[PDB]
Amino acid sequence: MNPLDLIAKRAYPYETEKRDKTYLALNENPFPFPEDLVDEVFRRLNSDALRIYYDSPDEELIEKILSYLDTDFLSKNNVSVGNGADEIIYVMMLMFDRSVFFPPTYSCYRIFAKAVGAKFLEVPLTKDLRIPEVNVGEGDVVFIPNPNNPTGHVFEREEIERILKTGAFVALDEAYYEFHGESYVDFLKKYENLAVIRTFSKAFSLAAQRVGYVVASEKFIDAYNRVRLPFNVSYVSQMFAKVALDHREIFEERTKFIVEERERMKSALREMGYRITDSRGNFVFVFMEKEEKERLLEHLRTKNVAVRSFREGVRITIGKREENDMILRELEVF
Amino acid sequence: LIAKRAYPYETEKRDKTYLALNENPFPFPEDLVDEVFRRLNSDALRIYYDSPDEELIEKILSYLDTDFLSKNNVSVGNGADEIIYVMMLMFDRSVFFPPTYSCYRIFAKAVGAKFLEVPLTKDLRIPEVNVGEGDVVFIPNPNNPTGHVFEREEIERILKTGAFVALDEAYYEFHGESYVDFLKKYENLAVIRTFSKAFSLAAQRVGYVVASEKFIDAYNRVRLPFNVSYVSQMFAKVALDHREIFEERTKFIVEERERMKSALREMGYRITDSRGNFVFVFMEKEEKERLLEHLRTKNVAVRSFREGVRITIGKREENDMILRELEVF
Ligand SMILES: Cc1ncc(COP(=O)(O)O)c(CNC(COP(=O)(O)O)Cc2c[nH]cn2)c1O
Ligand SMILES: Cc1ncc(COP(=O)(O)O)c(CN[C@@H](COP(=O)(O)O)Cc2c[nH]cn2)c1O
Repeated sequence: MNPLDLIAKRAYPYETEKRDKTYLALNENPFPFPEDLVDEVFRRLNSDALRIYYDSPDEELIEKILSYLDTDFLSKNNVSVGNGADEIIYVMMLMFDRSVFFPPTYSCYRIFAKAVGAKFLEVPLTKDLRIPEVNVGEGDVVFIPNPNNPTGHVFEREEIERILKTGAFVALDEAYYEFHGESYVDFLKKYENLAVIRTFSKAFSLAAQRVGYVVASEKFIDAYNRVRLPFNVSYVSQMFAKVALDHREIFEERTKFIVEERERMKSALREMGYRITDSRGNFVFVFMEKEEKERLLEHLRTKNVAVRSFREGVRITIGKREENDMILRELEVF
Repeated sequence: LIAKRAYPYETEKRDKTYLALNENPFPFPEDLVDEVFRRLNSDALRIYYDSPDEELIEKILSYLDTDFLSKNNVSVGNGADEIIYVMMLMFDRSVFFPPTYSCYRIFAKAVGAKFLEVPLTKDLRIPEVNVGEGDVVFIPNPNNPTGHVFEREEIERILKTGAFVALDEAYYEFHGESYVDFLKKYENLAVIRTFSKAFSLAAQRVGYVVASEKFIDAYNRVRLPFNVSYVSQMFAKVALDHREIFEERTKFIVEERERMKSALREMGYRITDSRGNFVFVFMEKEEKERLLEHLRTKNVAVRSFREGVRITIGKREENDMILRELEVF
């Protein structure tokens, strides 16, 4: 009884979001999952398959993932899935002795670390958003989203490479890979102490279905597979990811619109005089002085607009054109 | 090094007639499947959807049909498995009694949780043990893989101990009696249920928990925020809105179970008094190996355990061939 309250008080309280009319605070894709693809999924659905325990990493889903990665060195043994990239990170924290990340970073790193009671360390990035000096080695997992959350800034190659050389296991969280070009998947050829985490959540408009995947060494994937829940991804969720990848041209078009919308907003913000990051994610970040930031949030709240607030300022997710314009119009006049 | 305490993952090719995973024998209804996609909002697939959704809690509550539980007493997991997995991250030590669910050992090792396996007595009764606050005791009732039911007294004794009881009612629909009413006295209890067996929804991963508000609150802070997909929650909701179609299937399942139980006894086999959706046949290992091979020859798969085989109830035909097979054996 008493120790359970001790469990609480150690982790952040569970809360749910109350979405405003124009929600741009969770990096969700602006467009719904394509309706004809939902119908495709409905049609490929074998009602008899619902009653069975369905191989979470589906054999054909791995194939599609491989296909998508389009490398010449990967095999099914280098890939696995997660109930969202969230679970991959979560279980990864169960696997290593200590988790290491650098704020500003994906806020769930801290939450999940405290949730599972894992030992972790937060070393802040330089004022230049560069990876600080740190003492890590085999035993630690270093979580590096890249593009970074919520800055969306892209780290330099020697930066990851440095951590990589320390023998520490790097978990390159490529949650925003799709909205940026590069990917360190190829690095899997030189380093074994690395894992690339992806999701269907941002570019495939499937955040509600929870599908993440990991590309890494056979030894890691095997380890991961022994630690994760056996059936972590539903038959229907996998079906959504497979259909999704069968029509990637569709989402390539949406991603292009998102990026073209990101740069448009980034340009407009500079013109207005705001300090912003060189975000390669599906969002933009604005540096603001607390007091002027708070003033901006109150104004936006008055207009049913929700963005993500941060110590450094605000993170704005890219939405539909009329939402992006709205953000610009309210920022202009303020 | 990335050691793993040697315990791989894999699912060999399921034989044609698969009776080894306590899976419902019937497909999810075609029309409920239709209803699910009917209520499917495409715009909601792109957002992060409250896993324990509000309507899902209302439905569950309604299905539990009690006079005290409120929304605060219920939560959900990505399969009953996830609820077990997270609970093991919440307590100092996990205690369970073999023969018991094989995944308790697996998830504990996997989650690095301290655990103690104390075998049930020779009469399948909860053994005497030193447990109290800090400890969490997993008791499936009906038990897996025997299907036998533990007496209320048994559960209560562990409860008085002050240790937390994780009452695993994965097979409840086939038994008919829950100890969820115990939440009126003990706060150190959680009942766990699933949609995988009685609702032919094993593939969609939806489990749920009924416990004290303090426990629900701590559980909700340790689990993944969005552990149950939007569509999975829809599937559970429609299943509950048509709960009578599954009670019919379940009635059939139990008939079949009792029918096989009489025939096996008659044939001379020693069995447990299973109240789940399967039977348990005791077999002296060597001969068991014989059956397994034989069945392997007929494309038939059952589950093998140290004391025998657990055969899941399938369609009337599958059951018939099973009785016939055990007969000619
Ligand atoms: C007693 C018990 N508790 C929980 C579960 C989980 O059900 P879900 O996660 O689908 O909601 C189960 C399910 N049992 C099996 C078979 O068990 P065994 O043959 O390993 O002893 C199905 C299963 C689930 N995860 C792996 N296998 C049970 O029985
Ligand atoms: C860096 C990073 N990694 C993983 C994920 C999630 O992947 P999945 O959806 O497959 O689990 C995210 C997503 N970011 C979210 C917004 O973060 P914020 O609360 O700090 O603004 C969405 C989210 C998902 N769970 C909680 N929040 C990510 O950015």
